[PDB]
This record gives sequence, C-alpha cells and structure tokens, in this order.
Amino acid sequence: EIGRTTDPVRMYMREMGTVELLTREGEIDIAKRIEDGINQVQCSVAEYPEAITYLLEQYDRVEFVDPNAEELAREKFAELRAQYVVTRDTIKAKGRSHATAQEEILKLSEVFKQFRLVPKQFDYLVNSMRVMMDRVRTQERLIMKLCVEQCKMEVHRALQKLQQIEEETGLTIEQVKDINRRMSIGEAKARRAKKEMVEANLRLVISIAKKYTNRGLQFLDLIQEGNIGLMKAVDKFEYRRGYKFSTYATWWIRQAITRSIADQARTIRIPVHMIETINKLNRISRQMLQEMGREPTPEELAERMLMPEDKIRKVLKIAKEPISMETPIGDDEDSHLGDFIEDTTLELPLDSATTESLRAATHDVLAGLTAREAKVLRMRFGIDMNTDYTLEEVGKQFDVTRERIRQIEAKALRKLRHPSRSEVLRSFLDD
Amino acid sequence: EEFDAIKIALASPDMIRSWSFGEVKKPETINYRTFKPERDGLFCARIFGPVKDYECLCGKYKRLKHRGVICEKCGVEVTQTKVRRERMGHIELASPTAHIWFLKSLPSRIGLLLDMPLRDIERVLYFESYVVIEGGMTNLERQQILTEEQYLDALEEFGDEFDAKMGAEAIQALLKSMDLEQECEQLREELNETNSETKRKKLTKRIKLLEAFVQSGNKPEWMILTVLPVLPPDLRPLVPLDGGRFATSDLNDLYRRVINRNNRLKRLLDLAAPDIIVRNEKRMLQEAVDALLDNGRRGRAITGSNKRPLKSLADMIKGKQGRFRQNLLGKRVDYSGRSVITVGPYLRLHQCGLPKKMALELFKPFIYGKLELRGLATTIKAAKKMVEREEAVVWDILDEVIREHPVLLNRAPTLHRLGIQAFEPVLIEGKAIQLHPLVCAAYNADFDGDQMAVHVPLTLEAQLEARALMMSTNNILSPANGEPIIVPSQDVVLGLYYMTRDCVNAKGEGMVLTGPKEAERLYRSGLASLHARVKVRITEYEKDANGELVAKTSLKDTTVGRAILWMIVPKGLPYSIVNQALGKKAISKMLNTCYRILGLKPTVIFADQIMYTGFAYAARSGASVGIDDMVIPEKKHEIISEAEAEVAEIQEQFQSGLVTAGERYNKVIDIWAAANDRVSKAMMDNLQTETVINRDGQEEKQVSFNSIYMMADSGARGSAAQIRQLAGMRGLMAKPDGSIIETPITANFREGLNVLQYFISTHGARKGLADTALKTANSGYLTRRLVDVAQDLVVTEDDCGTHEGIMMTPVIEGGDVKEPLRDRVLGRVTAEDVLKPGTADILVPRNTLLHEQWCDLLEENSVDAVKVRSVVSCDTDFGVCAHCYGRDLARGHIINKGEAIGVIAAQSIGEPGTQLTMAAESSIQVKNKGSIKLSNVKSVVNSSGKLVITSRNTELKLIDEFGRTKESYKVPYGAVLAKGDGEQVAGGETVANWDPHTMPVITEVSGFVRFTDMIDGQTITRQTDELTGLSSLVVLDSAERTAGGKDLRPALKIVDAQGNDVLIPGTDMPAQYFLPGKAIVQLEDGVQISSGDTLARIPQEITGGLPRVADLFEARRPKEPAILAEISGIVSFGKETKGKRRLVITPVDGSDPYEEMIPKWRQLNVFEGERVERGDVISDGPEAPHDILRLRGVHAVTRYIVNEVQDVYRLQGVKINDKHIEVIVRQMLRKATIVNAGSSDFLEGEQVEYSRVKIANRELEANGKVGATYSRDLLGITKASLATESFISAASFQETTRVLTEAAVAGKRDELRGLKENVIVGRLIPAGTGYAYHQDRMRRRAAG
Ligand SMILES: [Mg+2]
Ligand SMILES: [Zn+2]
Ligand SMILES: [Zn+2]
Repeated sequence: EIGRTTDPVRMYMREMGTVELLTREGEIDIAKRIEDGINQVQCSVAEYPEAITYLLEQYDRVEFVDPNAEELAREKFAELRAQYVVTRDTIKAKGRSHATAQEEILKLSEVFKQFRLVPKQFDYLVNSMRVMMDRVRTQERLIMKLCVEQCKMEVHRALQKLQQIEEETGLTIEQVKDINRRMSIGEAKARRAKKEMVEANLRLVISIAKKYTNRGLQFLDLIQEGNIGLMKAVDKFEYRRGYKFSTYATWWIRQAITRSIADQARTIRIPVHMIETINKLNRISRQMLQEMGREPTPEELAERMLMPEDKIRKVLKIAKEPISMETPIGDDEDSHLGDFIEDTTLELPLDSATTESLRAATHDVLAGLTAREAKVLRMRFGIDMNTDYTLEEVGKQFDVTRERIRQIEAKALRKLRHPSRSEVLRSFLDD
Repeated sequence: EEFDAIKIALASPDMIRSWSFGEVKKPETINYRTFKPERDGLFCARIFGPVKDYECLCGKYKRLKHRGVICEKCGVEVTQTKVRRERMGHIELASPTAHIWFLKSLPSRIGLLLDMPLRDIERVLYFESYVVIEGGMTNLERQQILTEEQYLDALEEFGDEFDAKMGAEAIQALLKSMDLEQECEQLREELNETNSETKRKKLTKRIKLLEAFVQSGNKPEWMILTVLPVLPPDLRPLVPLDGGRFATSDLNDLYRRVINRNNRLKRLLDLAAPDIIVRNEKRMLQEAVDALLDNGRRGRAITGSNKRPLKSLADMIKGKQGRFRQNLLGKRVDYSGRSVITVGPYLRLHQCGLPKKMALELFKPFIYGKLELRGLATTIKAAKKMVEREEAVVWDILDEVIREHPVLLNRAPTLHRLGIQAFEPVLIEGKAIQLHPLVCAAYNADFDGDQMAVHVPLTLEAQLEARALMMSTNNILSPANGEPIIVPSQDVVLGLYYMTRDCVNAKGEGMVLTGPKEAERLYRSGLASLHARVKVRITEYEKDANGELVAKTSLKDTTVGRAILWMIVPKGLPYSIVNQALGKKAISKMLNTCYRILGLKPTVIFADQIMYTGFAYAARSGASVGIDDMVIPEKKHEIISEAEAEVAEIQEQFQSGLVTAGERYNKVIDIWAAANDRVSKAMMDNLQTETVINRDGQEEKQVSFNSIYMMADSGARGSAAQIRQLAGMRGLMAKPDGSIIETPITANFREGLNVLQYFISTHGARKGLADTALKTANSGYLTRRLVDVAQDLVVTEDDCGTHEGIMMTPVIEGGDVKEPLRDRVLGRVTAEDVLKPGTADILVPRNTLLHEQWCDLLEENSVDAVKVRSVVSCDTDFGVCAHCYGRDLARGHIINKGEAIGVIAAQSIGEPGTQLTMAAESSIQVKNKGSIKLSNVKSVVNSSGKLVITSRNTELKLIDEFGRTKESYKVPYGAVLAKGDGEQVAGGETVANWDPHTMPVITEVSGFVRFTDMIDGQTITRQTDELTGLSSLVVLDSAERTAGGKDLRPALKIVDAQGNDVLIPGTDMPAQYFLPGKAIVQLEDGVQISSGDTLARIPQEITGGLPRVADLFEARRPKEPAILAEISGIVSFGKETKGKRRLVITPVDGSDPYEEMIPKWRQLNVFEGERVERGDVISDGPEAPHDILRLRGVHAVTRYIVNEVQDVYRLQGVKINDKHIEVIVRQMLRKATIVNAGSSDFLEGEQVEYSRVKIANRELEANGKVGATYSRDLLGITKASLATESFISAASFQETTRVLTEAAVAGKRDELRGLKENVIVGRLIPAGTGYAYHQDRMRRRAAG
C-alpha cells in the first residue's frame, strides 16, 4: 500500500504506531524485571572472588559519603575486610567450593550489596572479567579447533599451554565460564526489558517535542534528542517512589531538548547561560510592551531586569544571527547579496608598484653610503636579509664596542639627514 | 603547471583522505566574542591554514625563520594566507551513504549494474525491506527482496547460512561482491542466441557500461560514500558586514547539519539504543548528505531560515547562473567604460569621439609611465597627485598616449561579429561618445538613448589585431552574404536624390559648360539652378587591358547637379553612374562598383565623400514636412459612397434568403478590398506625377517635388503603405486573433479617426508589439544552440582531394525563377568539370574559383546545372579544406587556413531571426511560350486521342530557345493531357485536366466488363433514385463487410465476346485489374465502358515562421509522415490482422520479402504491384528528414534542408548564403551506427563518430582486412551538441549533472580541441592568430 512516501517523518510515525501503550501495570512489571536482572548480575559478580580482591585493592590504593546501607567508610569497611580475609581461609579449608565457604560467600555478598558503588568501578570490574575471558578464549580456540578436527574424541604438547593458562588464572575455568555467561544473560534480560518502555513512550516524546518545534532545528532532530533524554529517564526511574512514570520522564525530555536547541541551531555558538539571559529578556519585553502599550527603552528594561545598562546593550547587540549570502537584494530575483560584497585582503597594484620602487630607491641611497655604514644599517634593520640582528650580535661580529655601533648609527642618520641625499625619500612623505 | 588534458573519474575513500589535511569534528565556526576560529570547527586554522599571513596564534615561531614548521602549541602553521583557498578537509561517516547522483540521475547507474528496479533499491535503502546478499542454501538467491515478516520466517527455520541486510550497507555489500567478468561474458553469450529488439538494446547498453567500467579501473564500491570531503573555507566565506552583522554561504549550514547528525549517530551507537532509533538516525544522515550534494532532487528541498531552499553544490555548478556560464565563459573586465552615443558627422570612417574624462580614467597606468619617463614626477604617488589635480602637462601626455592606440566599441546584444569594432579615438569634451554615421547599420544603433561600451586593448599583439582584423575600414562587406554593409542612408540619400534630379526650364537651360568646375561656380553664384538641363564637357577614365587608365573626353548632356557631383567620383568609373537621378539602390551599386574595380582605399575615401556631400546638399535643399503635403484624392468620398451603397444592397438582398452567411461575408470583404485599391491608386496618381510646367510655351508634365513623395522615391525613409495610411484609407483590420472585421476604417491620419475606429486599431497594435517582445528570446535561444553545435569547425587543410560534390540548378518553384545561378554558385569551387562538346563547347577547368568573369562566361553560354564542391562532402578529418569551402565572403578571396567557420555560420543564420515573423487547382496553365519536355512519364493513349498519365511522379517543364527551364509543375496521377511531347505550347494554354476532388481510375481499352468477387449486400449497396431510376454501385470495405463476404476482393474483368484477354506484347502480365476497396462504379455490371472513362471516384477531401526553422534544424518528426518505398520489386497487400493493413513488397530480383504495417485510416496511393524504387513515395503528407537520409542519401537530405530553410528567409527578403546552412548540416550528421562484425573493436548497435570509423577502416584496409559497415545517423541540434567527444563542452552547454555523471563513470579524458574548452581553461583558441601556436605544440607530440 506504501505510496512511496519518501517523507522520513511518515516512516517514523508508521514504525512507531505499531507498539501500543500500557500503563500503571507494565511500568511496574518492566521495572521489576530490570531490577531483577541487575540483582542477578550483582550477585554473580560477587560470586567471583578475584573481582572482590581487585576492587578492595583498588579501594585501598586510592584511599564517597552517605552510603545507603539499609572515616565512616574506612570503619564500615574494616569489618568487611576482616570477614573477607577470614572467608578466604575457609575456602582454603578442605573444600574448594565447599558448602560452608559458599554460605560465607553468600553472606559476604548480602553484606556487600548493602553498600553503594560508583558505576565506573562496576564497569571496571566487568571489564576485568571480560579481558581474562577473552584471553582464555583466544588462547584456547586453536586447541579446541585442533582437538575437534584432528583428534575427534600434539595432545601433551598442546596440554602445556592449557595448563599454563590455568596456572596464570589460578581458578577453575568452569566457574569463570558460568559467571561470564550469567553476566551475559542478566545483561540481556535488562537490555531487552528497557527496550519495551523505550518503544512504549515514543508518543510522549513526540508530544513534548512538537511543543518546541516552532521553527527551531527541525522536527526530527528534536524528536531524536528527546529520545536520548527518554533513554536517560528510563535508566534513572524507580517505581519504589510510587509515582507515575510520565511525571519523571518529562523533566529529562525537556532538559535534553532544550539543551540541544541551545548548543546547536546557531552558526556562531552562543553558550547556554547567554541563551537563558536572552530568553529572559524576550519574556520580559513582551509583558512590559503590553503593559506600557509601546516598545520598552533599554533603560527601563535594565531597571526591570536589575542589571546595568551596558550589560543589556551588550546582549542586544550580541543577539542577531547571520544573513544568507544568497538573499535577493534586487527586486528582480537576478542579483544576490553575494555579488555585492568586496574582497578586503588584496592589496592594490598601485601600492605594490610603490613598494617595489621604495625598495629600489632605498638600495640606491644605501649603496652611496660608506661600505661599513651601509652594511651596518642593513644588519641592524634586517633590510634585504631575512631577519634583523640586534645590537649585541652586530657588536660581537664587527666590533665588540656597543656604544660604537650607537655612534655609527648617529653618524649615518646625520649623513642621510643631509638635504642632498634625502631628496627622493621626501616623496614618501605622506606615509 | 603546464598540462595537456583533463580526466575525470570516481574517488576512492583513500583518495579523499589523500586530499585532506585533517578531519572536521565539530560543527562550530567561530567564537562569539573574539571572532577567531574554533579548534576543530569548520574554519580551523590548523587544518585549513592560517588566517593572517606569517603569524601563528601564539607567535613563538615567527620572523620567517620557520618555513613550513608547525607551531605546536597553537597548532597554526606559519605560511601565506592563500592556502585557506585551496586546502580541503574530510568527514568520516559512521554509516555508508549512497551518492545521490549515481542513484537517482536516470538511468540510475546503480540500477544498471545490479539489474534491479529503482524502487527496490529505494525500499532497501529506507529500511523498509531486507535483501538477500548470499543464499548458500538453495532456498533463496541474490537480489531477492524480503519483507519484514518474511525474513523472520526464513531466519527461524534456516539460519546461519542466510545473509540478508538492509540499507546502504546491503547495497554496498552487493556491489562489492559482484564480479564483472562473469556477467560480461554471460551477456556476450546471451545476445548471441535471441535478439528481442528491446531486450537486445538493453543488453547492449548494460554490456557497454560493464566493459567501460572494467576498462576505466573504477570499482563499483566507490559509488557509495564512507568518507566525505569538505570544501576550503574561503570558497564558503563567513564575512563581517560593516553593520556588525555577518554574511554566510549556505554550504556552512548544510555541512553543519551533516556533522551534527553524524556525531549523534556515533553517540547513539556507543550507547546501545533500540533499533528503531538508530534506523531513524541512519535515514536522517542519509537525507542530510543528499541535501548537501543536490538539494531538492530527493523530493522536498530543505528551506533555509527565511522561506527559501538552501543552495547546494550542484546548484553552484548547473544553471544559467552557475560557474560555467557566468564566471568562466564570460566575465567582467577591467579597463572598460560605458556611455550614451551621439552622432558626429565630421569624423572619418576610422575614428570615434571619446570623452576626455573617460579617456583619462581608462589610460591611467600608461599616463603614470610616461609621467615618470619624462621626469615630471619622481615617484608613482607624485604621479597620482599630478593626475587627480589635472595639470596641463597631464593633458599633453594623454594626447601623446592615445595617438595610434585603437579602442574597441561594443553594443549589446552582439548579434553578429560586426557588433564589436575597433576605432581610433579623437578626444572631445562632453560626456557622450560620438559614433560615425555610416556604422550605425552594422550596430543596429539609433541615437535615441542607446549606450555603448568601450574596451582598451593592452598588449602589442592585441593592438595589432585590433588594427588589422577588427578596424572599421576593414569591414565593408558582410560575412553572411557578399553585399556591402557601409550603405548610405536617410539624409545622405535625400541629399543625393535632390541634388541629382532634373527639372523643366528652371534657370540656365541649354548652356554649355567647360567641365564641372564651371558648374559649381555657376550654381553657387546664383546664376543657375541645380536642376538645369545643361551640356557639359566631361573626361572619363577607363581601365585598360593591363590596368592602364585611358582618358576619354566628350561633350555630354547632363544637369548642373550631376556635374557637381562628378567631382567626387574616383577616376576609373564610367560617367553613366552619375548621370541618372540617384536613389538608394543606385548609391549602393555605385559603392559596390567602385569596390570591385578599384580596390579598398578608393572606396573608403569615396564613401566618406559621399556622406559629406549628401549632408551638405540635403541641408541646402531645406526639405520640410507640412500638413498640406499629404494630399487626398478629390474623388475619395465618391468611391466610399458607391461601395457603401453597394454593400447596403447586398445586405438587403441577404434578407431575401438568396445569400447565406458565408456568401455575404466573402462578398462584402471583396467589395471593400476593391474600394481600397481604387482609393490607393487614385491617391498615388494624384500625388506622384502632379506638376504642370511651361516649357517656354505650352504645358508639360513631370514628376512632382512633393516632399513626402521625395521621401518615398528616394528610398530615404518612407514606403508606399505608410503614405497610403497618411492619405488614403487606413484599411481593414483584424479581430484579436484571426477574423477580419467586416467594415474597414475609412479615415486616414490627416482626417483623424473617431473613437470606435481607434479602439479597433489598438488590437493589432498591441498584438504586434507583444509579438516582438516575446520573439526576441526564442531568437536568442536558437542562435545559442546553433553556435554550440558548430564551433569546432576551422579550416584545417588546403585540398582534401575529394571528387564528390552537389549538383546545383536554379530554383524554378512554380512558374517564375526564384534564384538564378550567378547568385547561387558565385564563389564556389567546381569539381568534376562539366564539359559540353557540341552546342556550347563548354570548358570549365577543374577546381577554379568562380569569379564574376567566370559567371559572366557561364551566363553567355547559358548553362543551367553545375556540380560544385561542398562542405558536407569534404574528406578532411576534424575540419574542412579551403577548397571545399570557397570564398571568404567578407574578404573576397579563397578562405584562409585557420579561420573559425562554425561560429560565423551560426551567427549569420541566427542574426536575422529577430525580423523573421513570430483555390483554383483545376488545371495546369503555361505562362510563357516555349517547348514541353516531360520526365519520368507513363503514358497511355485513349480513343479520344488524349494522353493519359499513370506514372506517380510526372514533372512538367518549359524549355526555352536557348535550352533552359523556365517553369516546372507536378502532374497528378490520372490527369488527362492536351498535347504530347515535343511541340511548342503557347502562352496561357492549358495542358492538363483532371478532377480535383477525385482520383479516377482511367480506362485504356474497351470491351465487356465483368464485376468479379463483388456481391450486393456483401460488398456493395443497392441505391435507388427517383422516376429516372439511375443506380450507383459503391464498394463497401472490410470494416463493414460481413463475415461471409470477407475473402471477396473486388475486380473488373475486361473481356471480349470470347472472353480471351489479349496479352500485352512482350510482357507476360495478366490483365487482372483488382481495384481496391470503394471502387465506385455507378454504371451497373455489363455496361460498355469507353477507353479513358472514370471507373472509380475516390475523393481526396504549415507553421512557416521561426518555429518552422527551429523544427527543421532540430530534425523533429512530422506527426503524419509520408511513407516511402524501401525496396524495388512487386507490391501487394497481405493478410489483415485486427485491421493492421499488411503491405508486402517482394523484390523482382531480390528474394527477401519486406513487410510494412500500415495504419488503418491512412490511404494508399499505389494500388498493387508497380515498379517502385528506393524511397518512392506511397502516402501523402509531410516528409521526415530521417527517412530522406536513410533512403535517398546524404546529398538528398542536405538539399531538402537547404531548400526548406531558405524558403522561410526568402519570404521575408533575407539573403543568406547557402554555405552556412550546409556547414550546420555537416555538423549535424556527425555520428554513425555500426551494423557488421568488422575487424576492429566494435559491436552491433554502437554509435561512434563517423571520423573514428573512417580512421579505423582505412587503417585496416591498408592491411588487407575488411572493416565494419556503418550507416550515418541524423541528430538534432541539441542531441548532436550533447554527444561530442568532450565532457567540458557538453557540460558547459546544458544538462550538467547528467553528462558529468556519465563522464565520471566512464573515466573519460578531455583532450582540449575545441574553442569553448580552451576559452574555459584560459588559453589561446585554435583559430586565427592562435592557430600557429597550437600547430607548434602539435609537432611537440613528435618529440615525446
Ligand atoms: Mg533606439
Ligand atoms: Zn604559535
Ligand atoms: Zn574538402
């Protein structure tokens, strides 16, 4: 049925129309499932002990306040450290994965979950698992390939590397694989859960956006930026608070849309704070105009904004936006503003010829002067040579005396001030 | 720096990175307080170069010690500023994006490679459906569209072998995987089995694309973008306007949004978003790129802030206001000025008056230079101050500078090459340019507010070619036709007319004078009149056999005025030139004679002196215009009243019902036309020769000295129609569109119109005025197309050595001779001499230029047909030889090697375009006495002894005593004649007679008639009439024929009493007269028909303007084309199918039968098997040039186009030599198509240049091998100009995007041969003065 509606807006609305809204029950349902996935991944992370070691060591290295447990940090972590250390010994006690050691690990995770962790450390912990997982998988894909293709159940030669991998890792591969795949499953559940709310609330994004569409960036840019905001809001929402989802989401959507419309949408990028001030200026001007019945003078406007006159004037001049080079200035649409603008960088052929003549004349006048005087003047002002050498360099080159160079220059100036020699240079009088 | 050619090709991503100096990552332009550029924004100094010369932002690495060294801390290199004009950047797209030009620009190259319909690529790109890249498992294949749910259905089952993708990644993966060689060979094989014409041609074009695409070295992957380049900042500036505002180009905006969408896509992918959101972003990125590359082609154009669409790159190239036409082919210029023009009559033909102020400004630097030379100013600044204060020495220096320095004067529009001419300046005061009166005609200038532009040539070569090629004294003949352009006009003609004319007895009859000097001394003393008839002693000179001037003295009868005029005439001309009352034609002929006898310099001086004398004596005449000078016939009101009363009686007679509407209308119009003619003739009789003078006695009658009549006769300004309007009646008028109003306008401008008559005339006034206003544009467009087609023509060789030509005869349309030979052959080279040993002993030597003398010889020997070498047959490659061209009409000799023919031809044809606008057929009657000679006539004698013709093409002529043709006519089929061949007919006699609204089948013999295969009710209808009871038989056609009587073909058996038909002697044909459908025989079956009687009666019952010539040159196909006979042999009908008329031609000797479908309602001229030859006309209607070329050959189409173009111009009295139209036709037959397997790399159906085929063919035939066979194609102006071997010429002409796309894909190479090419690239053109230069470079190809 598609009538080749090339309009991207139509394609977007057609795609988004399929997913149907559901309220007051789903939001709770999906939020519960998200929290369940996160709890699963946290539990399985706590299961892996070397991650706990690494995190505790990293905490010790670096050294943040008010932890949500249903020198404060150090004294609260002292007993957790003692518990973890005494749990290591029990793991060494007669069972690698003994039920008692597992119960101690469970209680350690239960205590640990009661604390709050910065998300970046959580990601660091996940990558600390990913790196070793990839290393072990990479070093062993070749051995699995060979055993599958050649052996079909060398062997002892390949077994050395496998044993070395175990020695380096120092833990059972099977539990590592379990924790890694459990990471994958928990994360997959969480991700696939959040997609549902995101695809549900696109209409909300549409409404909030169209409230701002009046000639800004473009409709679709606003919509996409709002979708970024919606993803953020879905991340931050908690049903435990007991509120409706829309109430929370709308703030993040407005923030994202407005921040983008501030950053983009101008050729010369006014910062955010100035945009806020200009918006205040405009909101005040409308009201004040309808009150007085005319336009407000900048002085009265300054009185109302409680700001100095010069600040207001500066904002008024900053506000304006550039004009297109193709605006038709002629009444007939033949001539455009662009043809009307002049190039400033170029010099004039007249001045080029003048400069060349000046150089020639100066060379002629200098050639008539005493040889050492001429070379001294050239050496001092950088005439004809790439750079000018200072007084000290000239002194150490020709004659160490500093004041002698001063006297040389004085005599050269005296000579060239003699009216006979200067006659032509006077023609360069006005410049 | 120096180069040789320009090549175009696609850009690989690594190439685009190669151009780059860094990549642009943020959309920022500049900082809002300190306007310096931003770090990685669109204007960064690090990647595009430093803003201010030799100064980085920090300035630590300065003083030209570090050259090319990058200052690390600010990242700003220390070099010149100009680099911001040439450094480029790049942007690395997050998702591959299709290039719009190679997707939508039809025929959609991406579609051709993959063989997918466009809408499928569309649906894939916009994420609407999947596509299968690789089905290893047999279920699916490549390029199969998969719907959304269908992909789920196939994945869930099969999986893990199923590659399907969606969006531009999918298309790029498809292109990357496809192997060209395989399809090249497979399609090569596929054409070898079956050729469905449509399928065959589409396969040929796709194979062409693949083969070229392999050759060029491009890879299809590159049609889809991954890296996108960014144009240098200074070509899209952001500049501060004086008011504090900023002005920006639109590319800034488009680039910003591409960067924004790209950055946000990277952000989205980094963030692991749902799929609908990333699909949305991917579409918007693709759309932004499309809007950047070409706005609005994707349907909806992105509008700027204001209301209007942003203008993109393709917009910067394409239009009339793109780069190509507005900044490269023609550009604004220094050293130039402009002002109003005014007449200066004291000037010599090579001078122009230049204001002092304009001259002071134009020649500024020259003045500075010579002020410094003489020591008057020490330095240039002193020279400035000297000039701005205008000291006297400045004026002396200026007078010394301009001397001998020519300037160029131009008046737009420049229609032809005489619109720019070089003059020598004379300084004047005032502010208007003074122009010599004689050059106004060439410029088409009048002094009522016009303006002209002045340009200054600078170098020595420019000055010399202004003096030699362009000076006004070098241009006296027109290049279109040979006639002079310096032609005296209004006041000059009036003065010379008044001075020359003679009068009765007025002062000084019959004195005798010792030469002209006494005549002047008498006239200026008041002792005699300019008009006295006097006897004067005169000495002429006459050029001898070897150029000597013999002097001859005599006593002539002349007037005082003519004697005085004779003092001007250069010696060498006869006295008879001056001895009659000179008009306009006489003066122009006088100048032409002086030119072709004496040379150039005498004519220049003579033209001046004519102008001076004409002005002087026109002023002394004191001719004026009063209102009494428009006399009105004494009997106008009588004519008007008689016509009114007669029309009143015809209208009264109408109400008796004797007269219908059409009768009354036509009668009234005829009456008023007759009255108008009577009034006009009476007015001219009263006006023209109305002066009665006493000749020393009784009365005498002479032509009048009425001033308006003088302006009429002299040809100064008036005409007969204008005077008719002033003194007769204004005439009849036309309603807005076609209809001619019934009552005419009886008043004239002296009497004054009334309200209603004025309102009536306004219609025609406005219609004509709007016509001109809206006709100029069409003229301009036509001439532009013509100039672009034929620009490459230049005279290259001296003699191609060809033996071809065109036979030429005088045009004898209708009764009277439209054009003799001397106008039509003068100045052309005869090839394959025509000799006539016998009556005339005609000797024409080979290869001679036809001078006037040779033409005179031809006239006195009275020859009619001459074969002449012509451009269309020239054998030179990439040009034409001098000999095949002929004279250079403007100069007067064989044309020089290296001159640009094509532009001259196009200009000469297109220039007159502006002035170009927008039934007694019973028998044949000879006008003048002569002898009849028929040609191609099939005659049959009847019992009446009258010659009946059955030949389809019968032509009637009139040979005179000396053996020329004076008339020609087309005898229709079945027309009875009067006299046979050979006898002399008499003037006014009728020679043929036929039925106009009927084509009769005429009988040859007598006997009994049998009505065969024609039954009543099935084939004919019973027709019953009244008491007389005369019946008629009418044959019904198969359209209404019943199903039972379908196989019955009507025919008339001609039997005798025994039934046996006597056979025609020697010929074995059976007498089976199968007359086709609707053979209406009124006489019933069994009626004796005499020989020569009618058997059946089947009845047989033009733009002409600027569009007509535009259609002739564009080779458009007439809607109802006449059909031509392809192959000689036997003709018949065949089995009808759905009514498809079936025409079968089986050749008499050839075996292959040729079938033609024929439209149902079209009639057929021929009945059955005849002897029809190649291109024998069989239907009636306009003829198509394509068919002419295919069947008759190239000379036929040239002759056709020449004749039917020249009709349009002759009807307006516009003279153009045929040579130019021949040139255009040559350029219009450029291509050929190959039907053979030769020995070279060609194919079925390829179109290649005729010259290329000639080269390959002669190369192989030098080695024995047989070349391919070709047939020339005829293409319109626009097609032929768009199909050249050079993408720069075509791209500058028209349709830029399409030709650039084709060239880019095919990897073309431009070799810079034409004139437009070298003009664009800023070089010397290969014509005229520059020619020699290129030929040197040509021999440099020998040493490389
Ligand atoms: Mg005018
Ligand atoms: Zn620096
Ligand atoms: Zn030739």
